[PDB]
Amino acid sequence: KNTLARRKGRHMGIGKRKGTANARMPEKVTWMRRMRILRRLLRRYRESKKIDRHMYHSLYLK
Amino acid sequence: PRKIEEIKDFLLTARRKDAKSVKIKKNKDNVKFKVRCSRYLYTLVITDKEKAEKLKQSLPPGLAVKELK
Amino acid sequence: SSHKTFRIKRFLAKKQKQNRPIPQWIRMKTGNKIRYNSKRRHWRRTKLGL
Amino acid sequence: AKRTKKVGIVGKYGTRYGASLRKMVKKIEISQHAKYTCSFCGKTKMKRRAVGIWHCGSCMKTVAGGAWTYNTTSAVTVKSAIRRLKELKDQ
Amino acid sequence: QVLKFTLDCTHPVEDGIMDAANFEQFLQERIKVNGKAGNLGGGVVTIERSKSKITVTSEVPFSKRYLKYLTKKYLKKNNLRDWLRVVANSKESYELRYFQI
RNA sequence: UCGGCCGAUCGAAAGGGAGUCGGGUUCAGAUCCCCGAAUCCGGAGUGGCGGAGAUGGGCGCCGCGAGGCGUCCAGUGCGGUAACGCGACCGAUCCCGGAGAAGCCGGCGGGAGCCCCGGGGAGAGUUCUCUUUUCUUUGUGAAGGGCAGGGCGCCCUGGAAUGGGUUCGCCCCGAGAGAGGGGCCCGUGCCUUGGAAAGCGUCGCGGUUCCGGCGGCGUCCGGUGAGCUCUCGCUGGCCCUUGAAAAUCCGGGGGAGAGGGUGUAAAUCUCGCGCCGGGCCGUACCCAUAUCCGCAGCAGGUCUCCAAGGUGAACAGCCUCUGGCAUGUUGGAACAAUGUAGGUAAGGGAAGUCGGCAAGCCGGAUCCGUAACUUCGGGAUAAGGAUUGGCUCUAAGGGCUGGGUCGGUCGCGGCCGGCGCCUAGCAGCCGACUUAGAACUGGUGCGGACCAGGGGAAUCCGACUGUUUAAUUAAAACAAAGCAUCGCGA
RNA sequence: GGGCGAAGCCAGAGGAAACUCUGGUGGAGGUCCGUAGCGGUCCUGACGUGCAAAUCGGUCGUCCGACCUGGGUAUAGGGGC
Ligand SMILES: [Mg+2]
Ligand SMILES: [Mg+2]
Ligand SMILES: [Mg+2]
Ligand SMILES: [Mg+2]
Ligand SMILES: [Mg+2]
Ligand SMILES: [Mg+2]
Ligand SMILES: [Mg+2]
Ligand SMILES: [Mg+2]
Ligand SMILES: [Mg+2]
Ligand SMILES: [Mg+2]
Ligand SMILES: [Mg+2]
Ligand SMILES: [Mg+2]
Ligand SMILES: [Mg+2]
Ligand SMILES: [Mg+2]
Ligand SMILES: [Mg+2]
Ligand SMILES: [Mg+2]
Ligand SMILES: [Mg+2]
Ligand SMILES: [Mg+2]
Ligand SMILES: [Mg+2]
Ligand SMILES: [Mg+2]
Ligand SMILES: [Mg+2]
Ligand SMILES: [Mg+2]
Ligand SMILES: [Mg+2]
Ligand SMILES: [Mg+2]
Ligand SMILES: [Mg+2]
Ligand SMILES: [Mg+2]
Ligand SMILES: [Mg+2]
Ligand SMILES: [Mg+2]
Ligand SMILES: [Zn+2]
Repeated sequence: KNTLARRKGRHMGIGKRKGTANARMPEKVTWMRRMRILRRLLRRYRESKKIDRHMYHSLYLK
Repeated sequence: PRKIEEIKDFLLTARRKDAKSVKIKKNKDNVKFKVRCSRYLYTLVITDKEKAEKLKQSLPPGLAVKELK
Repeated sequence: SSHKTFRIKRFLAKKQKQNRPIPQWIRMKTGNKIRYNSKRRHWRRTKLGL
Repeated sequence: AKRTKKVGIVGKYGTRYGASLRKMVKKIEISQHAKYTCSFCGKTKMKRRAVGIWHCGSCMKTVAGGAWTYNTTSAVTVKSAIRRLKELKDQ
Repeated sequence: QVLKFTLDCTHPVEDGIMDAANFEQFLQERIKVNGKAGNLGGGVVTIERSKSKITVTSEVPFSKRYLKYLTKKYLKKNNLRDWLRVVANSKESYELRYFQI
């Protein structure tokens, strides 16, 4: 029951947090997810001919 | 254990000198013929029943034909 | 310990065998002068030599 | 962004050991951990394995060099001198 | 796509400690289909009796353990829980019998 | 003729070291007994059976052809461009190499076990009202075969700048990228033989004073993840530190030799199966607030493995499940002083005291905001300030598939094509947590327990981290890097 | 279990260059807070014919390193260390 409430956002707040924001959700893990999601999208765009090699390589570095 | 694939290999396996006994296990889906040799237990799996019954009467004599049911 | 040598196990075997009461008929012998086994050993009170 | 003004690689030492000792070890630690261009295969993969031992990852060539640099200025003049004396020795 | 579960009220009705008519009268308003009690979810779940046998036939995914949950709820309401006991006598079938001393 | 372990021997129940697992069984033993499945090493002289070696061409003849006879010549296997593969695949002294055989730390990824979620069963719990509810349970060993999956600094084609590929980070490439196609290793995962006959859960029926009794049914389908623990792998970092040895096993180089005259053949065989054997010693139990040491059933000491739910950053603290226990060598009745341990205290706030000793204040997280000084790294959580509950929402952060212009037709379906423009990207399905914002709301209470820095200005000493008088001194003492001096060419 | 965030790297901006600034990434250190462990500051607390011939309570120091620890070895008395 309490887990279902926490899905909707209850009991999260500011007075319910004891660990650091990085201890609760690490920045390195957040960066990995973002890199994996974005690099996957760029790859799928390259093999579907939406972008070429040169636009892919510019955006990969970006 | 070793799994015998086709029918013929089981016959001369059962006709070996070290073959102690053959056990027949009737499952819901298949019939298994397990001959107990010196090193391995050779199992032959028969899907249907007419071939299993045919194999039952074609077994070499003088060998234990223990039925597991 | 559980791991032991044969010489140690044989040593412990003798100590078990001689740690027993005197037989009751000893006290009936002529001129006995023995009341009890005075060399009785308990595993917790006194420890063995080894 | 540039993270330190002057300490650079010796920022790992904190405030310890003295500024001049950290400055002294700074240039040695930079050359100690640098990757040199291999003179055998041409790749920039010749890195220190142990003190005096320099190994290339590509051609797997191991060279005996200096403690902190791939070659010492002492040994370079020596190689030039030995070459000069050898060509003087024969004719 | 037909479930056809069965409830067997034989030993208690022959001892007269309960009647199958009332137990049938208990089920049709307590059975929930898609979370709604009453009207059997639009009549999709049907109910009938053989004067001892009460069979539940459904055309939607319907759990057998729900009948045991509902039957145990009836027995507690009628103070029969301390004597009777729902036991799965087979698949698609429940049967309530006495505690064996 | 060849022959250096160039040195006996001992030295590890945590190093090296072939090969046993599943089920049952006792009052007390089991990876040891029983049942069933394997496996390692050693042996076979009179050679145990197969298979391999290895059994083909040439010429004369006969023969309708096919096929038979004689003679001669081969034959210590074969396939793939390659990586390498196939069931064997002659070979000594000698030589070369490998494995054994290697630190610590970081970050990723694969696999398992556990945890979690959604259903289907079986049995229990609650039912005052509600709860399709809550709880329990819902197997497949070793060893083979096959297939996933992971890895490769392995091969072939080809030749790349408008450089490209690519990781969380990196890193890689004319010494051969990308791409296409292959090969190898690991395979603890899945399926299969083992295997359901066993085990387990339920519901029954008989009894052999104490049945591995008999029987019915079931042992199902999914989804998740920075989760935890093992394990496997990849890639880095650190070292004036470079993190054993030896038994033992294997591969290669070389070709001394051996084997037969064309035979149902030989030498030989790391291939399949079959036969025999594996001696000696240890093995119970405790392993600690009672089986050990401390004189004792002593609040001390004594090396390890496994490790659930909630909260939470968490192996914290607090509560709980499995498992365990009986409060630590006694109880009863009262509730004096003094004590030991723990709290509170109006007003004042260190006036107490050698001395703020002791206690108290602060404390988590978020958003701001942070001085002198400084070896420029720090100081720094400086200092200082605001907020924190509950409830109802709103945004944002992903993954999977499918995008056809159609009968011109028959393999209400399939091979090509006249047959069309998602190209500002849509449609459906599934899925974790996390952040931000808003409204409402309670006697302003909200890190509500637990967890959990008081701060600033200076002076002395020691640079720091480290160490020290076990049992009255942890310090400014010792050590330290740095600096300097001295001896020494064997 | 958290904090700080060294080198290396990416992007953007400013620069004639030299280079500089900003945002990320990365994860160093006899680094910090703090478990287990190791130690033993203060109460000059408890106890002081004790639980104990050195223990106990709270509070403490350190907690990736000159770290903690088992077993096997070596050094023996004017000697060892
Ligand atoms: Mg004792
Ligand atoms: Mg020895
Ligand atoms: Mg036992
Ligand atoms: Mg299985
Ligand atoms: Mg390539
Ligand atoms: Mg069964
Ligand atoms: Mg034992
Ligand atoms: Mg004790
Ligand atoms: Mg003693
Ligand atoms: Mg006691
Ligand atoms: Mg008490
Ligand atoms: Mg008591
Ligand atoms: Mg007061
Ligand atoms: Mg006051
Ligand atoms: Mg005063
Ligand atoms: Mg005074
Ligand atoms: Mg104080
Ligand atoms: Mg300050
Ligand atoms: Mg609010
Ligand atoms: Mg000091
Ligand atoms: Mg100084
Ligand atoms: Mg000490
Ligand atoms: Mg002392
Ligand atoms: Mg000085
Ligand atoms: Mg530290
Ligand atoms: Mg610290
Ligand atoms: Mg002291
Ligand atoms: Mg005292
Ligand atoms: Zn090189």
